[PDB]
Amino acid sequence: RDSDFPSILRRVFYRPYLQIFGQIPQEDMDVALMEHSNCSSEPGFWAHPPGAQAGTCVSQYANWLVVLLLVIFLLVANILLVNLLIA
Amino acid sequence: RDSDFPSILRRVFYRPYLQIFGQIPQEDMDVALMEHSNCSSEPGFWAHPPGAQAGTCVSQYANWLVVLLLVIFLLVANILLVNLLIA
Repeated sequence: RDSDFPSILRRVFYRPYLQIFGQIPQEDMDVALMEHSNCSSEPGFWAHPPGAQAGTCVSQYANWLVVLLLVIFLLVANILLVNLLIA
Repeated sequence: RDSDFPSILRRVFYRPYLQIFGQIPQEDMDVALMEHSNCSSEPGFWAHPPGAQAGTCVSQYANWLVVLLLVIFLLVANILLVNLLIA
């Protein structure tokens, strides 16, 4: 719900980039590690990340999909691309 | 003692997978880093992990074996398999 252009760019480029180097902020992405709260009037369920620049609260509709995307991204980036560069 | 199917799957696949990328939650596996407590009526000794999805409390019967398995897993996965893929 931050929806701020610098914040959006941060979460879109900087954080995924840092994940390539072992900086994985599970608390800011996984709903199982956050506190459920009714932050937003919009329908649905929401959770409150503790991170400063992680958004005030994030939707938890399909969070297993976010975790799956994190798994695939870690695989590809950390292992496949880096080893391909080494080769 | 969570013994919940999503939680079991999490601890069986997601956490070991993330350990490949430097996310090693020693506090949730090593009993030396946890607080001893009599959570469960079942006989034995138990400790209380601080993790949210680490189980309410874990047995500490042979925890040196858990640490040894962690050592072997780190070795194999992080070093041997990744370097084999590079080769």
